Amino acid sequence: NNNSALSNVNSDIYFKLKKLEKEYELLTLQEDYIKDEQRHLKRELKRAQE
Amino acid sequence: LHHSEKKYAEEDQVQELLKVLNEISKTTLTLDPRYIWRSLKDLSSLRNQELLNAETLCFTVNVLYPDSSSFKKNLLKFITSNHKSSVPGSAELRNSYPASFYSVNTEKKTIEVTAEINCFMHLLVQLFLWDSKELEQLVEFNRKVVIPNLLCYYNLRSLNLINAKLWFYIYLSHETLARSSEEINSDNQNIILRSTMMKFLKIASLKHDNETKAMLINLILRDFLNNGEVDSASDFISKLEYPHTDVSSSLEARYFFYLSKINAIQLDYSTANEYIIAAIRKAPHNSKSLGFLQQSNKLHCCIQLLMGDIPELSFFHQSNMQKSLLPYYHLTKAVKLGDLKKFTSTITKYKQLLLKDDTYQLCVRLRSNVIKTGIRIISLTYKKISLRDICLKLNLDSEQTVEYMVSRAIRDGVIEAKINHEDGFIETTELLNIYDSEDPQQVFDERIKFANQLHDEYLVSMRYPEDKKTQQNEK
Amino acid sequence: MTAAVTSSNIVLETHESGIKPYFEQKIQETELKIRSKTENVRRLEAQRNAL
Amino acid sequence: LTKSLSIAFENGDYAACEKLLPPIKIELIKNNLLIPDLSIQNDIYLNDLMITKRILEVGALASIQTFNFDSFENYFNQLKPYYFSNNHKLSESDKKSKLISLYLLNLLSQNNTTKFHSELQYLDKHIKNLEDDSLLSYPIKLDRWLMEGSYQKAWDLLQSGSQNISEFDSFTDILKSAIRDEIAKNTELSYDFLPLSNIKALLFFNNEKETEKFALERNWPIVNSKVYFNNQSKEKADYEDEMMHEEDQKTNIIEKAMDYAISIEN
Amino acid sequence: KMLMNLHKEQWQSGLKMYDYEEKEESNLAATKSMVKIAEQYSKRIEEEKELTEEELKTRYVGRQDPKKHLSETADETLENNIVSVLTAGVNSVAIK
Amino acid sequence: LHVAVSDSNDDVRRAAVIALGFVLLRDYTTVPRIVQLLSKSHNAHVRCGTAFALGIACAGKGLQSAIDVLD
Amino acid sequence: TTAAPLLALLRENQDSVKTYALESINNVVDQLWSEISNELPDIEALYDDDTFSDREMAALIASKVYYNLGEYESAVKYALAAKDRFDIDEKSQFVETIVSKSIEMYVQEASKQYTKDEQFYTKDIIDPKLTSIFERMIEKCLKASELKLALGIALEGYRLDIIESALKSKLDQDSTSENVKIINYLLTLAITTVTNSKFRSSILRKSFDFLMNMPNCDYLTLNKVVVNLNDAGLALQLFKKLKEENDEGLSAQIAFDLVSSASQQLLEILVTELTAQGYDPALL
Repeated sequence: NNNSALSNVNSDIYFKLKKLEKEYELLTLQEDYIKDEQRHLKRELKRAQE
Repeated sequence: LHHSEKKYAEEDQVQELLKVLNEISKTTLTLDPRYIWRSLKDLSSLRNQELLNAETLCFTVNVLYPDSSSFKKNLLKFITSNHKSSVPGSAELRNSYPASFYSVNTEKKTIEVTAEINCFMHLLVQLFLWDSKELEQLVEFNRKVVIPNLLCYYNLRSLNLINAKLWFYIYLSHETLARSSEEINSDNQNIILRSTMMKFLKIASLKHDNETKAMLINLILRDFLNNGEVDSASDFISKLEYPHTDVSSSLEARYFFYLSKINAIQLDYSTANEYIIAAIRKAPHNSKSLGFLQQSNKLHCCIQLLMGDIPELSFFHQSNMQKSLLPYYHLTKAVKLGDLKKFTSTITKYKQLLLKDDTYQLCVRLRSNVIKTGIRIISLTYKKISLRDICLKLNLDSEQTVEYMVSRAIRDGVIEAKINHEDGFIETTELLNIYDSEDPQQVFDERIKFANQLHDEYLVSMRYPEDKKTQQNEK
Repeated sequence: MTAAVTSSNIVLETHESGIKPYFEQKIQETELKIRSKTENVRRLEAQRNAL
Repeated sequence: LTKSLSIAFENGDYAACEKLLPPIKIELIKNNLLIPDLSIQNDIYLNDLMITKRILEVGALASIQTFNFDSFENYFNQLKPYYFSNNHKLSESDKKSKLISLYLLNLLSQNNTTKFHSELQYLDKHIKNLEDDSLLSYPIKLDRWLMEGSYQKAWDLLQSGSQNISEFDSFTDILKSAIRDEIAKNTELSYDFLPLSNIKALLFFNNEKETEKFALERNWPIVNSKVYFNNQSKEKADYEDEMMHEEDQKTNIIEKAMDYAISIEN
Repeated sequence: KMLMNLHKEQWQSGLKMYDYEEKEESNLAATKSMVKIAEQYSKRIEEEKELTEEELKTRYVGRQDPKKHLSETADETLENNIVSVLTAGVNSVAIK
Repeated sequence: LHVAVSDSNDDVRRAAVIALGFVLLRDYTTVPRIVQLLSKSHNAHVRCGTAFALGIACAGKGLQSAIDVLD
Repeated sequence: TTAAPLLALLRENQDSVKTYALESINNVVDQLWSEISNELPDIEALYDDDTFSDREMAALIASKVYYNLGEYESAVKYALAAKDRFDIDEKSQFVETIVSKSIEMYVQEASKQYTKDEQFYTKDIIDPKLTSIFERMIEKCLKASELKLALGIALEGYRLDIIESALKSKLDQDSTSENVKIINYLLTLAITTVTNSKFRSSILRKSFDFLMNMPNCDYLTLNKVVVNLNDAGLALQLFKKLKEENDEGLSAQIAFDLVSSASQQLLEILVTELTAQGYDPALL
């Protein structure tokens, strides 16, 4: 346009997005786990009440 | 004089413009510009209406224009031309100001800023017409433009939200024109109207905006319902894409109304009950909403009579709806007391009133339901009663005539009896006491499924406002 | 630089650039998904923080 | 060629219509291209419209008269948008009023009552007082009597319905049968037994030997001049238990209680 | 493993249903008691809506919490009765 | 993560928390969010190891979220 | 205008009227889509039949109808069952929906077939059509300018030969600073996205030869490829090039860097091999 090599950096955005959404799969890892952690603490709640 | 008044409308708008504008060029924040846009419309109606009618043309000169000033002049020209204090240096508030685009920066080269401002401007046109109460030529002209404008460009998340209201105005004006007066043209534009919205729903699926999709479905559904095409509406709703994600409670009220109504004539009354009972409560309860609310109340009772159940006499009495709920009360009473002669006089007498609210086609079907109530009473009151006595009571023609009524009725389980042909009577089979039966378990399980639904429904929604509110900064 | 007199990109990269949100359609459908995941992973964190 | 179909109907040779119709079908595409199928209407198009329409209407009656219900269904569908678009100035015919009467009978005779009410809603605003109900009374009144459950008033309208012939006898004869099956289903619930004589009067026959034959085929044994309605009912029911989907739909005790505990425990 | 084990019918003690007199007792008590803590729950939320949370809880019986205690009883009697229904439905069908 | 919560021995829990930092040497940005949970909990051995996990991982130049959890 | 004739016309008997039903159906189907979704078997019947030559057109109708439905998956089989008259819609950016869906599919198949044998597009194991669409989808990126949009598509499709043909389109010295960067970005991606052992090793080593070919390059990029794979063979060859570009400052800068970066195993093997070859005792 007025500043060229606007078709190398357009594709760097794309490249970065495929990385980042894998690191929000690291929050979907965590999501199963916070279900199995509260599950465990509900168990140890039983054991403390006992 | 005039100039003073124009500067004030422009100034008032600038504020409104800023609010939605600052957010959307940060990055889209979809929900928040939507809530502001609702408030914005209300303040703009008063602004436009008073302090002359040439303010819209002015507001245009203040922002950037490629062809925006030109388009707006033609609209104004129609309602008698305006261009006084509407040209740069007297409708120009910029002159090195950065919110309204720096003047140096505007002259100097390329990159557009036309997008959001163009879209916003269109909304103002719609509202401008609607306040005037002139549709005709101006509407047709405006209609043609804005449709190829939205599709020239490819919409943003925010830009979707503005057309979700824009379409509502194009839809509605055309419905009023079509219902004014019948022409060859009236038939032509109906075709165009359906085509554009239905394609635009395809696009809007992929852009991820629920609010555009939700409005479109309502409009499209209203269209089948008007023109009596049951057949077109049944396909639309079975090839679902309705969102429950991001809507208003306005939108759920419209949707649930159209669904109930459509289902009624096609002989399903049970799910329609769910839909219309649902619609009333979701709708905002107010005195400016009285039109939509009044239409729902009329439908709901009519739908109760179709089942063979009876809505309250208490209902028609304590309302402040009494004037309009004048026909329904007699329609219910006629069915409740099961006299067929009363029912015939009623539907004749209120024929004009009902036709408007278009429950008239349903009133014809209720004549079945009359008979049903009238034989229900007889069976309950006398357990064992000869068909002879039923003829005396309800003025049936013969023994046979009533025999056939019952015979058909008990297949559907309405009267819940069995006929004794040889002894000449009807012997009723209801006797209760199902605390010996295993019946309570199914009943109870349906109640426990409602209670389980309420359990899922709280759990998801509760934390959700909390998580956003914790994320945002606080002391 | 800004205007609308002069069309962006000197009108040669608006239809050879509209084959590009389809490359990116896969990631933005999935981005939408992610926004409900974020809400959920603190949702159940609150329950276990109280617990 | 095109014009031959039009004069062939007037002859009264209605199979001659159908054997002539294939060339006219290729030539009917040419007719469709002249109109834009009414997305604009003009006065050039108004002459042409009469041509396109005339071919469909005479095929439509001709098909009913050779008892080709299928072919009729397709015709009606083509025709319907042509009356539907535009302010009237050639949007009706002498033939139309009769045509809608015939389609409404076809739905009733197949017992698709669901589509009978939908279709009437859409139909309403073309026949309200503009063609009015003048012939349309015949499937409409029949309908009023079937909803009420007066199988008696319903039978009489059919019986008097044979004096006036337009061509409705191809669907009256089918509707005579439709009634019997409806009555036959309802009387199973009512009683276990009706003497042979009481069966004839209810289920509408003119021979006592037909009444007995119908019963045998329908799976009621007449033994000692008493029908046993219960037979078929037991056999239908036995069949549902024979096929298996079956354990979950009814739901076991064990299954209800397992569902509670797992809802909680997520 | 030697410590963890128990009897030869401890691993075969869910088929051992209870006498139903005792189960009726369990049904009757839980419903009655909850009426009285519910009454207690009504009094608590009539006020408690001015400022300072602890004060309000000291004033209108928000300590000695009935809100917590009503939930607890309900849940407790709720998990029991799912298994009792489960037990009966198994033993009736399984044996005969 | 599984070893840490579900193992009923305190010593076992610790060794698992500390380990995380070795794996996540490459990307140390997300680690204070994994352990936010583990610092909330009040077991001596788990907390003692939450502290270390973060130390190994977020070395080099500081991380504002890491600093905050440790406080 | 209304879908009711178009329904009636397929059911009408004569070959010409059946061909006519197709042509009407496809022109207006974003008004009229709902009704012909129900009457789909007649459309599948015509596809089957080799007694029409508008068989292609009938598979084409089926792809539009499915798109409007929301059932995009079957759309691709039927869009590709028509073959031609798909180009019409490949340059249309309102129905590039099925054009794009085919590619998303390709990625999924490729990750399976990459363990069977490295080449699986060049052997036929997968549909020829799915392969043809991919390589024209790449063509569009190269109309728009630059190889980078395409590089990213192919990495995901486990097409190794495509990556090579693209990188050589930028070796000819257009401008060396850009040419190194265009490699630099692709390395940083390959380490973090593909974690599959074979594919990741290929991209680094393939990159190493391209980088060598220009005599002017960052040697910072070259050192990263060596260190990540920790091979002595890359390390030796790196010094053979530096042996024909030898001078005291340049050749020491990379050796001093290399020891810092690389592991103790690379260094131990590397010194012996340079001595057996012949080198200065100062470098060593």
